[PDB]
Amino acid sequence: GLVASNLNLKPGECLRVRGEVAPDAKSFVLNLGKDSNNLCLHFNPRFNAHGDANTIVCNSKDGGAWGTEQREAVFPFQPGSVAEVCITFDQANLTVKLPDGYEFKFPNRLNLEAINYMAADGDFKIKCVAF
Amino acid sequence: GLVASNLNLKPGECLRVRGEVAPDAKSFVLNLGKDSNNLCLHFNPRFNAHGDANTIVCNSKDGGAWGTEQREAVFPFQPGSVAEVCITFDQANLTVKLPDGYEFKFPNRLNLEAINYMAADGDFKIKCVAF
Ligand SMILES: CO[C@@H]1O[C@H](COS(=O)(=O)O)[C@@H](O)[C@H](O[C@@H]2O[C@H](CO)[C@H](O)[C@H](O)[C@H]2O)[C@H]1NC(C)=O
Ligand SMILES: CO[C@@H]1O[C@H](COS(=O)(=O)O)[C@@H](O)[C@H](O[C@@H]2O[C@H](CO)[C@H](O)[C@H](O)[C@H]2O)[C@H]1NC(C)=O
Repeated sequence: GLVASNLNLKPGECLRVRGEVAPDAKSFVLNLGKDSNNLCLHFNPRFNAHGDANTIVCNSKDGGAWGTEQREAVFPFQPGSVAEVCITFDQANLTVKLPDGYEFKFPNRLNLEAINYMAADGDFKIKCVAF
Repeated sequence: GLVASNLNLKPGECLRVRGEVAPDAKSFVLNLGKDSNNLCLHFNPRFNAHGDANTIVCNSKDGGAWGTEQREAVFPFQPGSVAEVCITFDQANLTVKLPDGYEFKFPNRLNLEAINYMAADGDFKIKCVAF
């Protein structure tokens, strides 16, 4: 899927991503960080993948190494609909805001100066990105 | 500037880009093609740069080699302002359209199946990209 680099997204600046969730979607991924080996956020809604169903999986990747996975109890995505996610960070957490009012936090484990890299993958057709 | 890859923009599909032209803008660049060495369009408004004044320069790049520059009289860009373009291509031309109705056309020299790559450079900050 789409890969964007040189984002230079600073603490407090908002990255917005709107896409279409495939009607038979199994999974999609938004990766954010410095590059493919250094992700401050791996955001992975799983509809029906890796033994999971309707679960948001989050993790980090630091110098190629996956961190400790975290999951949310809520799943505000529907196959066959448009979804928007808005991401920002401070030194402590990433804050991910989702459609139906939902907002959660994921610990900032890498302390990058900026989010420079985003990559999308899976069953999510990106329609627009706002920086 | 922002670099985006795995665009899979087909003929007819519209790439919409909105960005901020720096207040002291000397020139800016939007590159489109397969990758950084294979550009079906290098779109380069020069406010005052390389000996040009308020002239758009367009070119292609094929296997790392610049083609022949096309230039225009019409120059609807202003420093320190927001610029919106809509880009598309077909068999014949690339087209760059501005909201007010200006259309720039540049011949399609590479004849690629899709635009997969976009890059901004110079005094232009991309704020929003849509497909
Ligand atoms: C060691 O197996 C790993 O288990 C994780 C826990 O979930 S479970 O369903 O297996 O019990 C899996 O999520 C994990 O899958 C990987 O998870 C990372 C993010 O943590 C990312 O989504 C990868 O794409 C995904 O494969 C699984 N195996 C690994 C580490 O690949
Ligand atoms: C062959 O040198 C090139 O001269 C062009 C002007 O020629 S002139 O006869 O009108 O004076 C310059 O446009 C050109 O600048 C380069 O142009 C490409 C697109 O064709 C791109 O914009 C580069 O960023 C720009 O440097 C110049 N070539 C150079 C400087 O190598």
